[PDB]
Amino acid sequence: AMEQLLRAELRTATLRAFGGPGAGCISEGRAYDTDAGPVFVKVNRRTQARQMFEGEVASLEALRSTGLVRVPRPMKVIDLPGGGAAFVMEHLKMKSLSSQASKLGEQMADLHLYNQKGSSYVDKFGFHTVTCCGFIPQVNEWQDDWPTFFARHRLQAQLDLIEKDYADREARELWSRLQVKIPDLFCGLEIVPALLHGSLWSGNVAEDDVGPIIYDPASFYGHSEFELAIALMFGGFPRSFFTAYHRKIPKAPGFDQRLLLYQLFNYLNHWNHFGREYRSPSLGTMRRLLK
Amino acid sequence: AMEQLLRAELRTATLRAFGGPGAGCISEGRAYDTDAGPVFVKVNRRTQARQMFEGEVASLEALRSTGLVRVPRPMKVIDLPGGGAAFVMEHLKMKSLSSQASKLGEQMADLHLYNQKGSSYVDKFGFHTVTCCGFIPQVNEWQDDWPTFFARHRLQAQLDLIEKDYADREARELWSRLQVKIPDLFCGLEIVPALLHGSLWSGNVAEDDVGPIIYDPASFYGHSEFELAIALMFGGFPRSFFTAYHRKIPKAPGFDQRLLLYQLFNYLNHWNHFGREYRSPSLGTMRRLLK
Ligand SMILES: Nc1ncnc2c1ncn2[C@@H]1O[C@H](COP(=O)(O)OP(=O)(O)OP(=O)(O)O)[C@@H](O)[C@H]1O
Ligand SMILES: Nc1ncnc2c1ncn2[C@@H]1O[C@H](COP(=O)(O)OP(=O)(O)OP(=O)(O)O)[C@@H](O)[C@H]1O
Repeated sequence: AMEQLLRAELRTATLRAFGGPGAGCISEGRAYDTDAGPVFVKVNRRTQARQMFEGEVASLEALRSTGLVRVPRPMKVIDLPGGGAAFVMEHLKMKSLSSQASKLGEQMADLHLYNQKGSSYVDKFGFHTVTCCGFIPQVNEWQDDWPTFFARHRLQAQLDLIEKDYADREARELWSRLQVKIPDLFCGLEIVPALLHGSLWSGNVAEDDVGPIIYDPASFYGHSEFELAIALMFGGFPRSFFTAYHRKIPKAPGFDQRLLLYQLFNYLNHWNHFGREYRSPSLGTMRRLLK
Repeated sequence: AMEQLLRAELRTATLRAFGGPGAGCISEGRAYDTDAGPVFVKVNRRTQARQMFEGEVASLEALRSTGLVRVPRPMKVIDLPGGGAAFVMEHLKMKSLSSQASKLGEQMADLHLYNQKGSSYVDKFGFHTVTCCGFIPQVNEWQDDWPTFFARHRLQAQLDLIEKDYADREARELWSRLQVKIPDLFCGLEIVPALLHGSLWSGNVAEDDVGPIIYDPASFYGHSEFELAIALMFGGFPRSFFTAYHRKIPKAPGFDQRLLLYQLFNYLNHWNHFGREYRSPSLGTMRRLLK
């Protein structure tokens, strides 16, 4: 029984489920009332659910250490009898991001500038632990060169999965041509490692009366522009978010061309997750980059 | 635009959102206070939103006609400018199902027995109209044989979608073998059509002070055992629910094997809805049935 396990693991006499079931695609979310305070619990039954949640915990702690963004405090990861795991975190009363969008834009810009301007400086792209893009674990092996890191551990990792799962000849051939072209989009620019949320789409951000809230991160040190790809692609972010952000971090030359590259990664990732519906966007984006 | 459209279609001067729900994975749900009374509104912007909501309306009315379960009254389906539709229904003050679990078990058993012992004469499996499992429309063409109906219009329909979107050969190979096994799983039993809620997972049931409440159905006449499958797999039902249910409808021979078969449909349905993470549960269940 989940409720009995939750009572034992959280050492609480009271456990009352409140609200409607969480609108999660990855996991099932339920909010519980506890003596210490309200909590939110995500349940995933896959075998490696603990690894995925531990990467999410590591991401939340890295974001919390900056003190620049409001994210739920992770509390406990519990191995579930019968496989899988549960992830307990602080419950946050949340509403859709609108009035606090401009505040979030400033916080995200500060987050991306945090590493280069701090006391101890991460001079490589990657992460100390594995984080998951959706259900797919990602290699975060440290790399000195961002185009190298993005091509190997993001684009190639996704395209290898596509070849294994779908053996799509068109993706194989287009990647062969586009792979050599990637350095052209980054020449003459200084790329600094920046701590990223990792999946900053509208579904992973919210607000309360104090301000904006972000959650469900898959963090790593990367190009700050990659973070915006999620945000622009799937909509849901007010214009003031991007306006406030780019006042502190203006669009570097070649922003729109790199945006195609970063949108490509998410199309491939959605192809591996959801199937042939994302084949045409993935291939079309590669063709536009080669045109 | 929605609030102004809602005021016009409901002919209410006042429309005050309470509870700040934002609830639902398939659709966006919000509770509004109106001159006539409080209402709950589900919004879906996909092209087939009207068909999906109309199947829900037909399902709610079929359950309400029995008088055996308390279900929200459907009110209006509104076509939205810009695509999609809104579904307005009676608002119900609801809390998570706990004390009323055993009561729901008796009501669900009575609901399933209504066709057999009531003035109901449906001697075939199916439904008079299309109902949707999530976003997926389902064929409910009447069939004399339940294993034929379930294999053709439920299992095969989902696997056809998986084949188109993922071209999963392992799913194809296991399904071809499971097709031969399906008639053996029914032990020569005569299956009686039973009116089903259709999606009785814990997130679709609740309670008030009067008793249990169920909602969001995708109804059809099928095997009564199929109803419990979703209820078991994703948890949330107290043990007293199943105890009260099976006091009125004991487990027929082969219950545990058919449960795997009915849980397979929900894993496939979650694969088509949420993606490849549900491939391993779907394939593992098929392998377990073939062992
Ligand atoms: N700490 C929290 N407190 C309250 N509600 C939360 C909390 N974390 C998440 N939620 C709710 O649960 C929903 C889903 O959360 P989350 O994005 O972490 O789930 P997921 O299934 O892991 O991911 P995804 O939905 O992005 O595929 C959020 O949109 C929000 O409504
Ligand atoms: N008639 C109602 N009155 C009040 N609240 C309701 C009503 N119907 C639904 N709700 C609330 O909205 C939540 C979601 O409702 P529902 O399950 O119908 O949404 P859906 O998005 O179509 O489906 P799902 O969440 O299963 O994917 C419920 O858990 C409940 O909290």
